[PDB]
Formats: sequence, structure tokens, C-alpha cells
Amino acid sequence: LGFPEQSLRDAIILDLFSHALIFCRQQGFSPEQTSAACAMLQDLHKACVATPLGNVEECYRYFTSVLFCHGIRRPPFSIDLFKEEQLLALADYVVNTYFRHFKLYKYVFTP
Amino acid sequence: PRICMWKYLDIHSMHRLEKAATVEKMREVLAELLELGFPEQSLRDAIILDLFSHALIFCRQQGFSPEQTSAACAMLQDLHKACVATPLGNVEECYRYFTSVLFCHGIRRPPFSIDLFKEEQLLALADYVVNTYFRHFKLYKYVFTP
Amino acid sequence: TGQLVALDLIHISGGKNEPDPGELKDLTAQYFIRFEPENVQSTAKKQLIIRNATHVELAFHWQIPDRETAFSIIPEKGILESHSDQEFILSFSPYKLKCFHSVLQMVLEAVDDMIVLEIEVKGLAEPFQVLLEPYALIIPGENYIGITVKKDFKMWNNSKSPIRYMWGKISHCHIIEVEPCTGVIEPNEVGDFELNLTGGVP
Amino acid sequence: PVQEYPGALSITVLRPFHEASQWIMKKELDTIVPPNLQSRSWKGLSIGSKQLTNIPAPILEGPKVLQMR
Repeated sequence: LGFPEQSLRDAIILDLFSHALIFCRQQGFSPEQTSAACAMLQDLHKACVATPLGNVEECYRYFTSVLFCHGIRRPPFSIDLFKEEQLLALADYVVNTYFRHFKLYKYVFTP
Repeated sequence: PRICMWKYLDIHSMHRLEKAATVEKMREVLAELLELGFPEQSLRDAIILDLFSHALIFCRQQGFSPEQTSAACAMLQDLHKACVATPLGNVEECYRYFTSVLFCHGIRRPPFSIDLFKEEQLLALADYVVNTYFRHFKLYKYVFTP
Repeated sequence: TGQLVALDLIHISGGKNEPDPGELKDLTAQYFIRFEPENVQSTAKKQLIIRNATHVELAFHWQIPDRETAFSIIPEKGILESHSDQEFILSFSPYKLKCFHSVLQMVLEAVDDMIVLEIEVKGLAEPFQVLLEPYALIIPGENYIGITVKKDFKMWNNSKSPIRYMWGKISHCHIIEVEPCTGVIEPNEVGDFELNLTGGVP
Repeated sequence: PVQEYPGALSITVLRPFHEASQWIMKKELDTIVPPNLQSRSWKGLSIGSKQLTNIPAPILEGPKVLQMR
């Protein structure tokens, strides 16, 4: 990303990933589960900003599918990386701004 | 920093919101009260309506007294206006501004304040507040600031 | 005669590695040394074998500098001999509960024809395998005020973890004490603790 | 034996319990995954008195609630 002062979109993305790093720094995801959920947030950001039309439900289902791909043990398509308390918590994540702030990010990152 | 009770929503509008037990009807009532247009024509009004609606939903989830309802709604509206009053980055000034505004409601000394509230609920807010919006401050900044 | 360097390696289980490395250095199929439950003191001991086919008097560079703390390689120095079997001892001592991973790069500078060889090492640490017997101790009978009663209970750590530990009691009147307050178990060592109850409340 | 009462004997019973709702069920199979595909770390419908062969409950090594009497 460029400097946050020159582009507000990069500032928003950097704030999102900064609150990504600062939060998960306790209860504990290993760096593996870490990069997992981290790419989860990035990938659903890209999927939500892929079209200017509203796609809240479709992106929700996509996130939950990839969630159970990271919560269920079935190689080479899913890995038992997160725990059940953790996986319900991950479900709790993307629900609980990226589909209500979905309009904010939609206004910002849809040309 | 003043008492924001029955400032934007009175007892009648709150009772209307209370009779609306469902999310959608309550969203409709809030849109009617806030004089906001249809969410499908402007994204700013939709964002404001969603914010207030979910706010009322979780406030349902915990449970308190009505004067608290109006105080919290009016304080939310005032601090949103303060955050969007200027385009420059103004996180800490709104931070300290409403820090001062708390004491005008959390500690009993009239007429500048009144003891409507409890310490646990306060700290709950300190919590939820510094958790969300000043993290998402740029999101509302990009939308509601020139 | 002119000679090249070919990576001929053997696992602890005797599994050979493909000549002219095609499976040994494939990004998808980088050999992944994952470990079974390993504790924090007895390192994950695995043996890898490296085969030589030349008499060249040359050195080697093990890059990851050498790894400290969580990984130990034996030996760390010495120029091998022609047709000699260079065994490498891999020791993995995790420092936390989270599963650790390390990447080992064997730099070879005899010359796609041939490139540096990469090792993936991963090992998991059990959080705690400490078991108490009995997990609940009760003093049957009526103890008068100023009367103390002590009972012995046995704790074992069925793991390779001589981790130091502390014993904290939730007692508002210093009724119940335990000795020793602090102790150091040994791997798979079982320890006897004495709990003393000096209560007098009705 | 009671350290103070002569001849009296106090009897104590310990029993693990459920940390949560007793009505929360547990499936017959904890996992349905092939015993090898896991990543390693009838008699008739006799509604009569068929003995419920209580498999000796897995020894709860430090269960979180012990019921006491």
C-alpha cells in the first residue's frame, strides 16, 4: 500500500489489516490459522468489491464455505486448522462488520 | 457536553419503536422518525438507518430505561455530526469531546449532569465504542465528509 | 573426470529421495518433516542421511546463521569423506504451545544443473499432559478449630516436560496450604504433594 | 475415620457431571471420518429389557464439575 495520507482506500485497507493484526494477537491462532483467517478477510474483501451490485448474501455464503474449508478436516480440500469455538468465532467475524459496513466498503471500493 | 435526553427522540417516538418488535418494521419506523429517505436512493441515509437500527437491536439485547434510550440516541447523532463536521482527521478531538460528555451523564451533579446510569454500562460502552467506530472512522469519513 | 553434485538423501525410515532432485525440491512436494507430539525438553530426534559420490574437499552452509532456540542440528562442522555417509541429527525443542515451523536451506556451490536444497520442519507441542490423582480430595469427618489434617496426592506429567510449576490456593482464611508451593517435575516423573487443611470455621 | 469422632466413619461420594445443559445430546460417533483418511497427529429391535450396555464412561481426567454427597 502507498502512504495512508495520499489515498483513503489504502488508508482504509491498512486500518482493516491493522485491526486484524492487533486483535488476533491474544486468545491465539497459530501463525497458520492466522494467515488462514487473514487471507479469508482479504479474499472476501476482493469478492465483495468485485461488483458494484449488492452481493451481501452471496459473499456471506462464500465466506462460510471457505470457513468450513478451514474448520473441517478433509485433505486436500479442507484442513482442521481452527477449533470449534474458534470456527464459530470466525463465523462471528465476517458477519459482524463486513456485511453491515458492507455499504461503507461498497461506496469506497466500487469505482 | 450537555444532557442529550429527549433531544432527538421523545417518549412517543420511543414507544413507537418499542411497539415494533421486528427488525424490519422498526427500521421502517426509524426511517420515518429520522426524516431519512428511502435507503435505495441514497447510501448515506441507508448507512445511518442501519446504524441506528442495529443499535436499537443490541440495546434490546441488554436492557435499560427509556431516558437512557434517548440520551444514547442523541449522543450518537451528535458525535456523528462532530466526526463528520470537518474533513480533516479528527479522531482524538471527538474522543476527548465525548469523554467530557460522559461525565455530563455518568456522575450526579445537576444541572450539568444527572445520574441516570451505572458504572458497568459505562465501561461496557468504553469497550464497544473504542472497539468499533474509531477503527471504522475512515469509512464514515470517506462518505460524510467533503 | 569431472563430477557434479547429486542430492541422494535417506529418511529415518529408509525412504530414498529421487536422484537429480525432482521430488526433493518440488514446491508442491517439498518434503515436510512434521512431528508427532513433542515436548519442550526432549527434542524431536530425527535422522536424515546425505550421500556423497565424490572425494572433493569442500564445505557446506546450512541456512535458515544456524537456527537457535527451537532447532538444533548435529553435527554443525566437519568436511565429509568420499563415499561416506553424512548423518544429520535434527533436534526440535518447541518453546510454546503453537506449532512451530522452520525452513532449512542447504547451500551447495559446486556449479538448472543443481540448486540449493530446502528442508521443511514442523513440530507440535502438547499444552499440558499433567494428571492429578485424586482430582478431588475431601476430608471425611469433623475437624475442630485449630486441628490440621494433611493428605498426599500424586501428580504425574506423562510427557517429556520437566516444566516448573506453581501451586495457588483459593483460600480466604489461609485454611488450606500445599507443599511444595513451587516445584520442578521431570519428564514422565510422578510427584507427591501434601495438602494441609488447618480450618476452623463452623 | 473421623480424626475427632471415635468410631464414627464419614463416607464421601464423588461423581463427574455436565458442565452445561444435560439435554445437549452427543452423537453416537464422535467422528464419521475413515480411520485412515484422518490426518494422524445387530440384535433384533427387542423393545423389551435389553440391557443398556453402559460402556465404562471415558475416564474424565479432571472433569470440570464433581457432584458431591
